[PDB]
Amino acid sequence: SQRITIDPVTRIEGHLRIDCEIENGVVSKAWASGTMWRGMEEIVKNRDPRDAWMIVQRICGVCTTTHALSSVRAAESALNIDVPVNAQYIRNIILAAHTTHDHIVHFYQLSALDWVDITSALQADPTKASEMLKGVSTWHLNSPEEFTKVQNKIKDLVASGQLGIFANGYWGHPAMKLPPEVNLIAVAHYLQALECQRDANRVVALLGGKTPHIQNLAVGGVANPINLDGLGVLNLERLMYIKSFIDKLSDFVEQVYKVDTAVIAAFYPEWLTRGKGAVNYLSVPEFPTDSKNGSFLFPGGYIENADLSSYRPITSHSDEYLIKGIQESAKHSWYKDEAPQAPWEGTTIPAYDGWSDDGKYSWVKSPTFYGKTVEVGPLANMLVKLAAGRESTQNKLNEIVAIYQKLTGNTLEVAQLHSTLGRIIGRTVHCCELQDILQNQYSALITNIGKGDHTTFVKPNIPATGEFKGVGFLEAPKGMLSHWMVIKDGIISNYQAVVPSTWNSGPRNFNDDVGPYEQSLVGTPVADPNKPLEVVRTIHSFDPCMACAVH
Amino acid sequence: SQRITIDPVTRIEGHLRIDCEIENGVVSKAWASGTMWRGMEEIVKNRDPRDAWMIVQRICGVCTTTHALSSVRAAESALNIDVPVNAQYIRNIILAAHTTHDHIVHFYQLSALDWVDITSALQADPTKASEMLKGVSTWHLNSPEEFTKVQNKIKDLVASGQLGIFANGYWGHPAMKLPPEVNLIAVAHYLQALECQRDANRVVALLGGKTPHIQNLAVGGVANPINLDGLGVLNLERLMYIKSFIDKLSDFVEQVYKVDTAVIAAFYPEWLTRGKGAVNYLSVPEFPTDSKNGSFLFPGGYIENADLSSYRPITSHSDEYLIKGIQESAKHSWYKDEAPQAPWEGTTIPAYDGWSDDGKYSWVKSPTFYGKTVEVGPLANMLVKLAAGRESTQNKLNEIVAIYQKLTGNTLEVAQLHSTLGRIIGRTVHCCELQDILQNQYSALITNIGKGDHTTFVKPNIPATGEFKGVGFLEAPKGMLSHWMVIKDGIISNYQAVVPSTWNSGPRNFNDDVGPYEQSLVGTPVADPNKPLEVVRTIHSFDPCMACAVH
Amino acid sequence: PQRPPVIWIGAQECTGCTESLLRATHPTVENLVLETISLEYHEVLSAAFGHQVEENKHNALEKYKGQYVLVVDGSIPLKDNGIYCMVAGEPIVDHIRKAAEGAAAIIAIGSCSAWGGVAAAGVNPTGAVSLQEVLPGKTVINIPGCPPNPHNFLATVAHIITYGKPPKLDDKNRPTFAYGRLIHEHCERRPHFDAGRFAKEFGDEGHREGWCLYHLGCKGPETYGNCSTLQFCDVGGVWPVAIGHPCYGCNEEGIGFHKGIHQLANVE
Amino acid sequence: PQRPPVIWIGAQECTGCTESLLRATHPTVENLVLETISLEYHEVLSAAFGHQVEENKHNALEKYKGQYVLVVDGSIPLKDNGIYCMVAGEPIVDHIRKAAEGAAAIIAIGSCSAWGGVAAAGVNPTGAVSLQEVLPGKTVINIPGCPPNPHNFLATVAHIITYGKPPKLDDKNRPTFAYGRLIHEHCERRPHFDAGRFAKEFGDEGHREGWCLYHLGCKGPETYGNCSTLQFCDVGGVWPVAIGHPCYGCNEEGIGFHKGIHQLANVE
Ligand code: SF4
Ligand code: SF4
Ligand code: SF4
Ligand code: SF4
Ligand code: FCO
Ligand code: FCO
Ligand code: F3S
Ligand code: F3S
Ligand SMILES: [Cl-]
Ligand SMILES: [Mg+2]
Ligand SMILES: [Mg+2]
Ligand code: NI
Ligand code: NI
Repeated sequence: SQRITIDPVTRIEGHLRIDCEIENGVVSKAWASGTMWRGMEEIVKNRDPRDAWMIVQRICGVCTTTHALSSVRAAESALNIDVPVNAQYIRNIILAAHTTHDHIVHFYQLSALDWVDITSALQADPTKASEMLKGVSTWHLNSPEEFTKVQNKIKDLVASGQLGIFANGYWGHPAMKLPPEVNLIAVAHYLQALECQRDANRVVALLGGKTPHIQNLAVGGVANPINLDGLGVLNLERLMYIKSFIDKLSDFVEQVYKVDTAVIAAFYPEWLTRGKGAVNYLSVPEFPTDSKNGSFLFPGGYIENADLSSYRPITSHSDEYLIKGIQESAKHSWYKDEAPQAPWEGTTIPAYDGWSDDGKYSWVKSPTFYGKTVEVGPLANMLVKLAAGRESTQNKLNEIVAIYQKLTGNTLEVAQLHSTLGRIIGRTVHCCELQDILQNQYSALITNIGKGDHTTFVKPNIPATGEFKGVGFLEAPKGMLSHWMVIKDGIISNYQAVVPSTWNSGPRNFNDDVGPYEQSLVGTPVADPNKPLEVVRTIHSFDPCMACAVH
Repeated sequence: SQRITIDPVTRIEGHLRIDCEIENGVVSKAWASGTMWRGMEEIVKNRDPRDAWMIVQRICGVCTTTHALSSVRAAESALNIDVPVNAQYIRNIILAAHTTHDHIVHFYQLSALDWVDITSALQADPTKASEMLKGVSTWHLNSPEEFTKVQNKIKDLVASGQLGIFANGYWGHPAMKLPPEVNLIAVAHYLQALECQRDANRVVALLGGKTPHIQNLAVGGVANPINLDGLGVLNLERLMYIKSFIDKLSDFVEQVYKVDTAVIAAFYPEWLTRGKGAVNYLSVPEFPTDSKNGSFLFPGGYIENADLSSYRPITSHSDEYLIKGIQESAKHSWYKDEAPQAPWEGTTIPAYDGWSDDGKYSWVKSPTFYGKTVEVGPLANMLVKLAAGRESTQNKLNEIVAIYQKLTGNTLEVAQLHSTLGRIIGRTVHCCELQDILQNQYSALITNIGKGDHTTFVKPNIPATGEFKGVGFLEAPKGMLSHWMVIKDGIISNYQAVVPSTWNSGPRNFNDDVGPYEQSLVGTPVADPNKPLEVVRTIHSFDPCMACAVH
Repeated sequence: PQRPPVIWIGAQECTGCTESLLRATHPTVENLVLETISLEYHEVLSAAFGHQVEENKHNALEKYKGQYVLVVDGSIPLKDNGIYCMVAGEPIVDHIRKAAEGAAAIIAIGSCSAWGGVAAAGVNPTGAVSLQEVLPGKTVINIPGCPPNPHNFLATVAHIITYGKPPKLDDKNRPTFAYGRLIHEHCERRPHFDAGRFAKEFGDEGHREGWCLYHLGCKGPETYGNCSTLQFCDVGGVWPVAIGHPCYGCNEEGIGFHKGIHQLANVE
Repeated sequence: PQRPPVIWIGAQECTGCTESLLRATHPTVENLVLETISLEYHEVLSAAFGHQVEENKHNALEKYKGQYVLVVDGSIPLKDNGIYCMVAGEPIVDHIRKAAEGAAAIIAIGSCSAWGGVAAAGVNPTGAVSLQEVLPGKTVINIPGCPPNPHNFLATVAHIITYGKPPKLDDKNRPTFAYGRLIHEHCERRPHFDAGRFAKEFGDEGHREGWCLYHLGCKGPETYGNCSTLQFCDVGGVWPVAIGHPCYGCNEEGIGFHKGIHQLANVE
């Protein structure tokens, strides 16, 4: 038996420490720790509600856009502002394109090197690698010639003796199961992913004004001036340019990312039976399309004890059942006030006292929903959509299962989705469904402008007396996000962010109940305690973002 | 004897009419006719010499940059101005990148549909098409999946019943020899060529200010402000951006265009034995690299009666032997003054009298070199480089010959280059060698700026009295270009352009000698006189530009 | 689905206005011709030639009567009864007037077709005129520049296709989204103009700091266009002034091809 | 051939400064790490984690002593002996000071490392400070913005590699090619400012005509940067003002994260 630390965890956003007790070659107990704090909630306090979004967007640059959009929704909630529908279409295109970039980069740049052995790719036969994909993908860049060019780049890097960020990786580890050919295919797709995510961010840039950190929002709508006949503003030429990038995303997503997801499951089927983090799941509906902050294209809901048949739908960002359930505790976090707090009454008073296994060991708070631990993110999102009977989601999951079936002769049941690989599958399904969101909202915008609606912004008024509370919900790439603003005498008197990685990464709670990361690791086999690749595989499946978790 | 007219000739620049006498299915005599005139030589007269280049660049938008560069060189010649070496590097990068775009578009968009049958591509097996290229090309976009996607685009266009610019083409013509698979490969490459030429024009744009029609020249150098530390000027960031596009060109050029050129020769070897236009060839050296308008990267020269061993090298744009040899006649052109004229004494007095087989039948003048007809353009350029013993040229031709030999078991002799296919080969060899020009001149620029030379421009003085004469030579994509400027009392008193398509397309001359286009067509077999595809194959090999030929 | 038909006729053109399409990205020329429109006649790209391509044009003018967009590049020469541009043995003015009879919309792409351009300058050797001059009864949409940014044209066509009418036009029938403002009333070098910070010669210290090009002959003050905002080639930062050379006024009748490069503009 | 080594350490970062690299085109991030540099330590992309990646860093600091470029994003928190950012059980200030000892050049990428940025704003809960404040004896090159255009960084590194020295710097050690001028002294909307043509609210008639954003709170008059010229993402025409929103001053200490969006700038 022994105690290990993984510090830093790499190929995530931000500063994470994982500790594990290992007994009989299996993790028996784990600790997740966010090791950096900024106090972004305190920084934004006492300012004009209209200014918050530009400050709190800087909670995170990986999930850029998300905190900006949640912040304006929170101020709009407090003020009772209904956002113009053109502003919703623009906000939705930005969030969908951003999320496409975010998921692609997660699967390839952050996660793939847990599953892929680049040294093994040097032994691959490029022609055999290409032949393996016949009838599996229609992607146009799986030729032996592409694969030979990629193999030669790896050869040249190894030959230089400067491996840099590829150095001292887990090459030849016993948990690395891909054949040489499949390792080479994965590296080729890793490089191709960088082109696709660049195109996704060109969509974001043309509406946001730049990315990272968009600059087109406002409490009351957006700053984009719609005028098809206007020089220097959002005209038909600019919209055609946006559409030219939207159109470039689908083929990679459907023919590479979706297929690679099915193939990793086919080679690692044991990872369908481990990394369960919770039995409760939450997601919020997303992509409002009406004039009153509703009519979401994606549904939300709450699943309790893995029961899809009895889930509770959430159709509104003003749902009092959702609002009243959410609390956070700092019993095992480095803050002073430990009892569960509703975020409108939340405090963030730092109380660092160092690491204690049984005391405080994280800057991440511990969120609960009506006193229960909950997993959020793409697995939650997918399970809620399956519970809602969403045909688009059923059909897309079925396409991944059909590739898995063809490769293995086995099927995938919903029970197998409560796992490390299920989490990865939910993320991929989300990325695929987002391409229809982009086509739908671009078309909606063009149609609405054509009806003569160029409105984008309604100037708010903020009473100089009174106390008003608002909450802005958003289904972020990592899961349900909420910003909670209290306005008193015209200025922000409280600001609390409850972020998806807070839900998943948070330490033991007021009742010493274990959060998703810590729960998911129990039972993980660790072949080599000095090189705990298996632990990092499960932790990466949640797409940790610690700037998000802690803020 | 049957008389046919081809009017308009399509897939060229501008307005061309070709007439042929056909005896027993073989062309016995031909007429070339430029059918549009603007009088660009008269339009530029009586202006400041500094203004000419902006006006005469508009001679042509296909060979954009070329008339601009020849015009400033002509003014610099008259004024005895030595251009700063940084201005030469920038001019050279623009001309090389422009010529890359120009040759790629000529081979694919203008010429390929003479040789390629798109309806036959519908019967192709995409897998068999891909297998044909194994060990023939290392290009990464020759997969069955790429070819299936392209085949489906053709299928969808045919299914629409709206063929547009693909309608009423020469599908099933007896002179179409490619198998279905090779037709489908060619259409895939046609579409891929459009991406490569777009990257070439991004190079041109970043130095020129736009393309078509660059805007960075001056009599005395260039308008680009070199300052690595300057905001809003040509700094290291902008140079890195230019380099990023230079780097994108080589793979298509070497692995697609060069290979397709060898393959077309392999399937059409009879076209190595017809389309000889002349026995004399001229090219000027190009890409000056010193401070005195010389030290050219590419050599020039004069070949008489196809004898490479006795050719005359041309190493200077001030060569009196070259200057004194050039004259133009209008005996069979629609101008008044018919005796051969040296261009400094040239006139362009319109005298339209309609078509006459034995009289005037073209707006193109008839150029001669010491009284001989001469072919210019890539065939001339290649043969002069071979005569010079340029190893880069011999090696690149040998790479095309090696692919041809692999497919046919036959070699290619220099005698077989005096032909329609030899002309196409010389164009491809030029495009391939230009990629090393771009690398060389980008490196030269970075190195020179690093030595502390940021100079770009020498302000001219123009005497207000006196008469003085200058000539600007340039090796354009279609061949040797010259602009001839006479300055009198500070303004342009004469301006004459002698353009490469003038040499090739001009009508019968003062001695009734036949020019290259007209001579090349003698002996052409014409299977169907209603659909004379064989005539257009030979004419397109010269890359006709009639806005250039006539101006 | 059926794509909207286009007939493209070149008169006294240099082909730069067609070549602009090969730099376009939204749409690319391949997407334009396979997805956006049906290009029924274009002599630069047509598989057919001679009698076959003239048959294609006649067939398309009949089949798509009242439905096609007619595009013309180049000026139209009237001198000597049209003989300075002859296609298939007839003056181009006759081909253009025949195609204009059944057009749904008519576009003059480039300065030459919009107002005569370089081909009509100086002594005007061929009596070159604008497309609007040869079609007095017709509303010609003018998309000037030499050549324009291709999207000035493509977004005009897209507005016709998507919304069923032309974009809003100024009093020269130019689309306002592209030509509604003087370059100098939207130029990033205006602060330098305002401060008297001027380049005096190419390569001088002010020029190498990106100062205003007014004293090099910049025609921005007298030229309507979008060169400073839309710019060119979609790479960012690329227009004549940003590269270091004054605007020549190529969009604007009486400026481009009339005024010398270094001649000073009038400022409003 | 050997590539110049780089060590990248994140302190109180949001990761947006690393993410800027994924938008870069010259070079792209894949060409940066395979061709331009050897990225010896970067926790966002590293195959190795925990003990293995800390071994990589120690080895690289020894092997490349006097040769590597050190890059830091995020502010460095000094309050309570550095415990507001702990990596491998040690305050990030100690990791940064150790890596700084053997650096050939040191770059603060982003407003947080360049001057404290958003993490140091308001009451500054963690005593966040700039990289220059933690390295008083060292010349820190500052590449501010939140995040900067990635080429402001990549062309700085390229100048060091290609010409063997930093680019020319202003008195805040910012490269002059990117930060040498106020945004308002090279802004394409300056003509509208000069004429009193101002947007008063988003979506109003002036805003929908691309007028000046001064009265919406534009901080261009008090912010040094290249946002109006180089802009963002290399697509053409993309920066906050061109999209319709005022500059917030994110490049500039005392402007971004201090002044309200709608608070008016001082004009020089
Ligand atoms: S407008 Fe300019 S680019 Fe277009 S045809 Fe006329 S000269 Fe050529
Ligand atoms: S004169 Fe030209 S460069 Fe100067 S501000 Fe006006 S348009 Fe810009
Ligand atoms: S400068 Fe901005 S983008 Fe960079 S770390 Fe700081 S908050 Fe993030
Ligand atoms: S206030 Fe802003 S928008 Fe107006 S001119 Fe200045 S920098 Fe440009
Ligand atoms: N997605 C994302 Fe970031 C996290 N966790 C937020 O919200
Ligand atoms: N190339 C080209 Fe044009 C022709 N002919 C010129 O010069
Ligand atoms: S010369 Fe023409 S392209 Fe624009 S910058 Fe001036 S109107
Ligand atoms: S907010 Fe920042 S990104 Fe530029 S436009 Fe202003 S300095
Ligand atoms: Cl509108
Ligand atoms: Mg919080
Ligand atoms: Mg001439
Ligand atoms: Ni995040
Ligand atoms: Ni030409």
